[PDB]
Amino acid sequence: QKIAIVGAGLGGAAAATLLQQAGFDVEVFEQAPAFTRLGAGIHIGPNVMKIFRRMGLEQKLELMGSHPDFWFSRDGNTGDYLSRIPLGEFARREYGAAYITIHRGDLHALQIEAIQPGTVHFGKRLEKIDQVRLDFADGTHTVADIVIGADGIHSKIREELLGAEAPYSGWVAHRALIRQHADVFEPCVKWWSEDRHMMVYYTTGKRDEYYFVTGVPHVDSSQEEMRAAFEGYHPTVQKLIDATESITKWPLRNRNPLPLWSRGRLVLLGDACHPMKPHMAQGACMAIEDAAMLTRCLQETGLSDHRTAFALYEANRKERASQVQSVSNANTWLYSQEDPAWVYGYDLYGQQL
Ligand SMILES: Cc1cc2nc3c(=O)[nH]c(=O)nc-3n(C[C@H](O)[C@H](O)[C@H](O)COP(=O)(O)OP(=O)(O)OC[C@H]3O[C@@H](n4cnc5c(N)ncnc54)[C@H](O)[C@@H]3O)c2cc1C
Repeated sequence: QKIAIVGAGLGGAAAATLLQQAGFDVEVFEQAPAFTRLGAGIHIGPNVMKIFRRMGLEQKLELMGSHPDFWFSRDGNTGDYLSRIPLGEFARREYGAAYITIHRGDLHALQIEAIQPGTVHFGKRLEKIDQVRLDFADGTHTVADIVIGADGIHSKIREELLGAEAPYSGWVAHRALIRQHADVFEPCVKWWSEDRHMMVYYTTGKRDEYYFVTGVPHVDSSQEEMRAAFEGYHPTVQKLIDATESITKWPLRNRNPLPLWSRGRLVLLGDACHPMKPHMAQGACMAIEDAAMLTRCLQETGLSDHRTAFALYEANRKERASQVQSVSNANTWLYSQEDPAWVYGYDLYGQQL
């Protein structure tokens, strides 16, 4: 009995690792010709560190990541503190694991290196879908008993199931890494204004590398673009823009379709399953939660009963996914002094299936 995973992103690589460690036969097929360490940071909450704990990766991630004492929300124009969300040791004791911000590329490499060698295949772009046959752009094919669609917002699995999907992006994310101003650079801060924001944090425990990602109404960017976009923001933000060397700009969708969890022998996770706006910045975390829950369900039913496994998987994920959807719709996440326990203290492995 064979599982094929389409996409070796954070969601698909986590599923591969968890499913192989559960003793299942798994191969992963990734379209990219090569592996790239994304030059970006990422947030990993305690709820997902407990999943990395099951993989055996939690201790390594703690050594690599920055452990902010607080998440600060600050008014972009005034620098007023809108929220001082306690993390650090409090997070460790209250939620049962660390909150970290980490180099996304190095996390991603570590995650793929946890997969069994010789089971991850690059340059395998899925072009078409008892059993499931997968046809790849390079002319080869493979077969499996179930297929996991972890192929992101442009999922081919989703497209094969539902058709073409209607076509637009009126906002972007600027991303930059910064490597004199350390006294005013807090380890995890979100600067807000009425229609845009900048999220800033360190990528490592060394704190020698400081990352920002924005969301702004709207390839290589430039400092002139950043300055106009953030005209009026606090001196700290201007110093960040001034300290950049290279800035890139990424398009964000104005809308997303409704969740698709499974159909027949095909099951979906992460952005392929429940794409949504990155307001909360928990999408990768939700992808890894999907992988962990899906693994728990296939562990209950075995692969011979994939229909029950897929039903249990949707049943045990749809409410939490829907909560994240509605909070991210409000676009209020940590804007005020709120209790984040429902996200960070969530106990994925204690949930009765
Ligand atoms: C600005 C922005 C900031 C964010 N910040 C955070 C954060 O701080 N913390 C967090 O948890 N989340 C964050 N997210 C969300 C997160 O990036 C995504 O939710 C996450 O990447 C989804 O993971 P995934 O595995 O489902 O899909 P992806 O990461 O998109 O991976 C999909 C993989 O499948 C491959 N693939 C695609 N199509 C095919 C095909 N036909 N055939 C074969 N392979 C294919 C792809 O090349 C890719 O490698 C952010 C998102 C945005 C836009």
